[PDB]
Amino acid sequence: KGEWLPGLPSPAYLDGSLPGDNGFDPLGLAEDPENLKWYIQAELVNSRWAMLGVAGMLLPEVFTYLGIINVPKWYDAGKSEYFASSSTLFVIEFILFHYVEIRRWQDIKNPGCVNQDPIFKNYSLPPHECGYPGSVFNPLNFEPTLEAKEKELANGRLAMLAFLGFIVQHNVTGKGPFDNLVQHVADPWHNTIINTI
Amino acid sequence: MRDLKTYLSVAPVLSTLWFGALAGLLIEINRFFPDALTFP
Amino acid sequence: FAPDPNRPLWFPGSTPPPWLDGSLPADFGFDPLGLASDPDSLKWNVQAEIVHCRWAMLGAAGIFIPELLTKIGILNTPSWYSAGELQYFTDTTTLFIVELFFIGWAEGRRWADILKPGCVNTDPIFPNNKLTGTDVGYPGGLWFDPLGWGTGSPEKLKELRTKEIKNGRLAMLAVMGAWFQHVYTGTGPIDNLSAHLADPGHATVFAAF
Amino acid sequence: DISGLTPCKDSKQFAKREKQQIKKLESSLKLYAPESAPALALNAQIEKTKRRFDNYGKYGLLCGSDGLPHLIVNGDQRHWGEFITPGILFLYIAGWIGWVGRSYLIAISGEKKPAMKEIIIDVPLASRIIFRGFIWPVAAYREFLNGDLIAKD
Ligand code: CLA
Ligand code: CLA
Ligand SMILES: CC(/C=C/C=C(C)/C=C/[C@@]12O[C@]1(C)C[C@@H](O)CC2(C)C)=C\C=C\C=C(C)\C=C\C=C(C)\C=C\[C@@]12O[C@]1(C)C[C@@H](O)CC2(C)C
Ligand SMILES: CC(/C=C/C=C(C)/C=C/[C@@]12O[C@]1(C)C[C@@H](O)CC2(C)C)=C\C=C\C=C(C)\C=C\C=C(C)\C=C\[C@@]12O[C@]1(C)C[C@@H](O)CC2(C)C
Ligand SMILES: CCCCCCCS[C@@H]1O[C@H](CO)[C@@H](O)[C@H](O)[C@H]1O
Repeated sequence: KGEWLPGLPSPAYLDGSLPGDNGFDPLGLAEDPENLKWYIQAELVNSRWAMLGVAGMLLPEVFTYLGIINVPKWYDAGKSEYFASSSTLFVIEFILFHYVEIRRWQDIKNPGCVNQDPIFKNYSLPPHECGYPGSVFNPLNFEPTLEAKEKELANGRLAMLAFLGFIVQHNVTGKGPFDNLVQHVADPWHNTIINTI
Repeated sequence: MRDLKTYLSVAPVLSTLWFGALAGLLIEINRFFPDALTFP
Repeated sequence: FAPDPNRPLWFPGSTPPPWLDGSLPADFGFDPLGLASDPDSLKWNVQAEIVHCRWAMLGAAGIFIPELLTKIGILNTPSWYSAGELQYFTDTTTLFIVELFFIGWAEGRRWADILKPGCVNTDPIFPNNKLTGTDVGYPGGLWFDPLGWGTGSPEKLKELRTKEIKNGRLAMLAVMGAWFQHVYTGTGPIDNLSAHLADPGHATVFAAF
Repeated sequence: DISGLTPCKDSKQFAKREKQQIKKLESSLKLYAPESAPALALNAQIEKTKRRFDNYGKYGLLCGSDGLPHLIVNGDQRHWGEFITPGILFLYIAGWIGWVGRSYLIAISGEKKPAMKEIIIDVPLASRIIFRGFIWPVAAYREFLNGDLIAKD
């Protein structure tokens, strides 16, 4: 348990037991325990999705700048031609996620409902903690220590901020993240947010 | 000092300060962004 | 820092206000408007006066030392009044933003000190580096008191702080004096001093009509 | 276009209105020296009118048979900037105000004489509350599920 603002006392409901607790809740969103239980799951899933999203926007552009591969920009990959057309892909995504997210939601409502699979009733998910299924979802059997959860949450928060930065930078410059970085590092003192306004 | 701060927290004084700040903000927005019929 | 009821007053023959006691350095019983009636208000105002005094001392040095050396020829610095509108290695806006970041970190830690005395005396990165100060406004330590003059007897400390406060008050008056002199005379402060010394009977404020 | 209206970049009545406004402004210009301050002020008004009409042309507004812009509200995706986006921004500001008011009324309810904090406002408490409206949709939703929004009497 650290302090996000040295001097400010931590809120009472933030006990220092949860991973990633730095006493950061100035707007009192998590005062109700029922809201905090929901916000923990929301933070975990949003961080996990933002991690993959940021990797997907950044790394293929870095590898395109180096010449190893040639793929379109993240904001331009949408209107490319694939084997299945955008609408079919969206429908498939909607169906698959409508299944998996309701399966996940049943676990948030009550911890141990959907551990057993319907088709092969032999198998089942061992008892676990909410947001940390493990077993099949952790094939390499990495131990879920407090350090690992803290690292996951920190990297996820950094990833969400990176995603917001990507979106705002593309909206205000019209170019990709890595070329913005290259333009800034080329001449730092004349390529800033000020010179784009 | 304490009593004067208490008086400046009374409803009419706070109201005139708040609405003056709001009016100034709106006036400056209209001075720099005049004749707005839509939101581009 | 004990009460001093027989100290010289700003207005000889008057009675100092009860909240102005004499324990604070550079106390002359001057508070006609009762701006420091509350103890919290006095605590805040002491810190405000200290930071104003130090900033104005630095400002007075930066205006008056370089402009005296220009009139002698040891330096060729431009006028202080228009030094802000010159062109530098970067535009003024990014300089202001970088200054905002750095000074904001410093000022936020000072704010944390004001709100809660202990709070920020320890290095965030290297736990072993600590500030050795004790009173609010005097951080001490190797960074803000390398020579160790900041701590000592409870009698020489009071006069050492009184000198600082009075010098800061003088510099606070002097900075505004230079500003208004530049506004109303159109030339530098050392030019004003030399012109007044040449003709003290006429070269004054009234020499504008 | 929609409802028989024509875009204001095409309609001749819009241009005729713009020409007549400038002509009306230029008649008072004749009564002043070409270098005087009133002549400089009417010229600024002329430029303001030119900019206004050019903007109304560029934004893609529809004008009737009178040369005046007409608003489209039904929900057309090319006219969201006239009602939908401003309406969303208004609904965000008003909900902010309402939520900050509700939180302040709740915060002072449990006191000895809570009517004194309604005529003499506790400014620090208001400063604490005020910036909670930035996330007012999330909290307003969340007290709907739990049941802390509506008093069940
Ligand atoms: C900080 C001390 C200080 C000092 C030493 C001076 C000195 C001087 N000022 Mg000046 N001035 C000051 C503050 C000061 N000023 C302040 C705060 C203002 C803003 C109101 C001005 C506004 C000002 C104008 C507009 C003009 C001068 C001018 C002058 C010069 C002619 C004398 C005169 O007419 O004084 C006039 C003094 C005032 C109008 C107000 C001064 C009141 C201060 C605060 C009291 C200073 C005495 C005090 C006991 C401290 C003594 C310090 C000690 C070293 C003696 C002279 C070099 C004139 C000039 O340039 O000459 C050609 C001129 O035109 N001053
Ligand atoms: C906390 C502030 C607050 C809130 C949340 C509401 C909420 C509501 N009012 Mg209401 N009202 C308020 C203040 C408030 N009112 C005040 C001050 C008055 C006296 C002028 C009224 C007079 C009033 C009438 C006459 C009616 C409502 C109605 C309603 C309901 C429908 C919405 C509506 O018509 O709004 C319209 C709201 C107004 C016309 C008044 C708004 C006044 C300002 C904007 C509120 C300022 C609050 C405060 C000064 C700020 C707090 C600062 C604090 C942080 C220190 C809704 C439950 C209607 C209803 O019952 O139908 C369901 C209805 O008919 N209200
Ligand atoms: C999930 C996410 C992004 C996911 C991105 C994805 C999937 C991207 C996918 C793509 O790129 C690829 C892969 C390939 C491209 O070709 C296509 C697209 C589709 C473009 C972002 C979350 C982003 C989430 C963000 C940014 C959340 C920020 C929240 C903050 C800062 C809240 C802070 C507070 O709530 C606290 C913490 C405490 C309160 O007391 C105070 C406040 C301040 C209110
Ligand atoms: C005068 C002043 C305050 C005066 C206040 C007074 C008298 C108040 C008196 C009272 O309250 C009391 C005592 C008691 C009450 O009961 C009665 C009243 C009467 C109400 C502050 C000035 C304070 C002035 C300050 C802090 C000035 C700092 C200046 C700086 C840093 C300048 C820097 C530069 O000049 C350089 C260095 C180089 C240039 O090129 C660039 C720049 C940046 C321009
Ligand atoms: C800008 C936020 C802080 C503003 C503080 C202004 C004075 S705060 C003021 O203090 C009084 C006691 O002195 C109280 O009686 C009153 O309720 C309170 O509003």
